[PDB]
Amino acid sequence: SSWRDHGISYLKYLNVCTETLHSTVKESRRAKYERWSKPCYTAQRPDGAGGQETIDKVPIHTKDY
Amino acid sequence: ADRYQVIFNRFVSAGVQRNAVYNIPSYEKWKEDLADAASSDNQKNRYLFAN
Amino acid sequence: IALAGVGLGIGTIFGNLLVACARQPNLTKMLFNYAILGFALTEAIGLFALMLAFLMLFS
Amino acid sequence: HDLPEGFEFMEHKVVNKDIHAPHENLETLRLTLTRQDEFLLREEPVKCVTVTGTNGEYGIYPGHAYKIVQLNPSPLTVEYTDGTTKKYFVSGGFAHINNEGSCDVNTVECTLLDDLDLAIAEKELAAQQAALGSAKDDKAKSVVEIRISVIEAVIAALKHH
Repeated sequence: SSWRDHGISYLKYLNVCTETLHSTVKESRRAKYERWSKPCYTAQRPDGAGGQETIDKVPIHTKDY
Repeated sequence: ADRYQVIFNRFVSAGVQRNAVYNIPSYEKWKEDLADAASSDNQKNRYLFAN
Repeated sequence: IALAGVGLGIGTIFGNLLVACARQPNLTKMLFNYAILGFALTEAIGLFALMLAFLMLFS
Repeated sequence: HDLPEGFEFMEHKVVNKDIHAPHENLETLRLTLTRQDEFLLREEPVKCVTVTGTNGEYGIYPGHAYKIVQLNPSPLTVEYTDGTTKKYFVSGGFAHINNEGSCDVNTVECTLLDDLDLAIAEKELAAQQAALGSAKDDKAKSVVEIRISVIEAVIAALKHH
């Protein structure tokens, strides 16, 4: 609805909906579904010293969308 | 970008793992092909889908 | 005045014909034949009104 | 060195009906309900399927015209020829309806309405509404409102039956 005007993409809209839908599932069944909506990904470039420089071009958490 | 390609491994069986490719043309080239599949007899199988 | 509802009816047929040809480009032949059929049927009514007008004009 | 395309290994392709062909009277719709590259139902013959797209609700029966529908967070109903109703809830996705008698409903998430809890759904609505009050900026408010819409749809879906 109003999220398109703010630049939010459709894919981010779906991730938010899926997390919310998994939120409503019973506590007994939440474990199965919640494993499909738990961010565990990052974007890293190897630094000059041999470290991990995290790219902040795309958000990972629905809170920070 | 003209295209985005994904090069992954397809698990045919327990002992067979081939290399598979998903080529994804960007919006402009896709909608142009989708427009030709709709109007023209070419790409029959995609005629109904495109329209 | 009856022709007002005839000519407009013909325009309605062709207006829909263009849309149909746009959303089914590879079916243009059958639609065109049906469009002609509808035009002739409406034209029949137009001729009926025209015949009455001529009867009341030349007699 | 040519590489196979990943669709060559898939042996269940989509059959399209040539436009210049005779019609068939079909009493079964072959449904394929899918979640995250997993089919909950596969080529299942059903009587009808009800889906909520952005414009409104569609009741798809066999022979429905070719159409693509952008779903919204909502319930989805499947009624079998036997007379049995199965209700899922989807958070989004697309539904492709083919005039050949098939309906492939691909969803990001598709959960049976039984699994969802109304007590959890209700209290989440209260929390998110409070979160919307404390939302920092316009973007944050929009995201929170996305959650509320899904929650209210879930709450309303369960209150219906």
